[PDB]
Order: sequence, then structure tokens, then C-alpha cells
Amino acid sequence: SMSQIMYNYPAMLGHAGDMAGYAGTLQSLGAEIAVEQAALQSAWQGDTGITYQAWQAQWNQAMEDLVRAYHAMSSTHEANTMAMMARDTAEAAKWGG
Amino acid sequence: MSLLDAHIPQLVASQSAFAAKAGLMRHTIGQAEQAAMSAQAFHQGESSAAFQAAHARFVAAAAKVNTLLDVAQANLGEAAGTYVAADAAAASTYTGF
Repeated sequence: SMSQIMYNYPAMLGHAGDMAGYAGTLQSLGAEIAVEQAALQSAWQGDTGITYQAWQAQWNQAMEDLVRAYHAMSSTHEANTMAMMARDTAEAAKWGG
Repeated sequence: MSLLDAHIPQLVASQSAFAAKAGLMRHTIGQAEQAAMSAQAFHQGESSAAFQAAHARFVAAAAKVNTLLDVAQANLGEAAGTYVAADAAAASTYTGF
């Protein structure tokens, strides 16, 4: 617990713009490539490495984690209310120290 | 009763939209990463572990999107004709229990 250190008010903790959008933007971006390649499936070879089925699943699985990687830093967004004890989601659930 | 140029496309395939899309992806990340910088102006120093992990997580996933963008064009052919003989450790990956 480190709240009596130097955290008077929620200055940095919390939100400050639209970061959630920047990340989600990647997901929608990849969807375009996934649907595009789907139209040229017949052109796909498959004897070079990745297949049409593998690429589809792999891609989605990639973009998914690729986006979260950006939200990771913004994870502190909810950390704001965390200061409250009434809720207690990551605190009561935590087990470190 | 021959219909010459009525409801047919033009420069829709020869131009290769796939390629234009692949490059549009990196654009989202390149520009997005810049945003995180402007906000990092908080104090402007060097120390940043919490942010490091998040920063490394993104680049770690990018390898999946980039590698998939090459195989897609290489397998589709018409999509694009390029390669990246750089190799990496992320290309191997690993899974436990």
C-alpha cells in the first residue's frame, strides 16, 4: 500500500484523453486485411508456410494480443477508482507483498 | 449486343489494394506510438519499468502482424512481392504448461 506517500489527488492516475481508441484502431485495421485476403484465398498456395485457415486464426489471435499490448499501459485508467476501498477489485484479489 | 465497358471495374486489381492495406497497418502503430511519447513528457527522464513492459509487449506482438503481412503477399502473389530475411527469436516462440 502506497497512498500516504504523495498521492493527494488523482492527477496522473485515471484517464486523460482517448487511448482506448488508439488501441482498438489496430483491431479494425487488421480486419480489413483479413477480409481482403479472404477474397484471394483461391490464389493462396499453402505449400510455402502459413495456410489460409492458419493465417485467418493466427492473424486474429495476433491483432487481439497486439491491441491489448497498448492498453496494458492504459491499464492504470481504472487504477484511479482503485484508491477507494468500497470497491476493492485488484487489492482484495491481490496476493503479493 | 456486346457490352464494352458498362459495369466492369478498372485498375482495381492491377493497382493491388492488398499492398496499400499492408502499409496502412504499420501507419496505425507508427503514429500511435508517437502519441505515447507526447504524453510521456510528464517528467521526461529515462526511468520507466512499468512502461517498458507495455512497450515491449507491443513490439513483441507486431512481429506476428508483420510476419503475417509478408506471408500473405508472398502466398497471394498479386498482393505484393517482397521479403524480410532478418529472422528473430519471436518467430520461434515457446509454450509450457
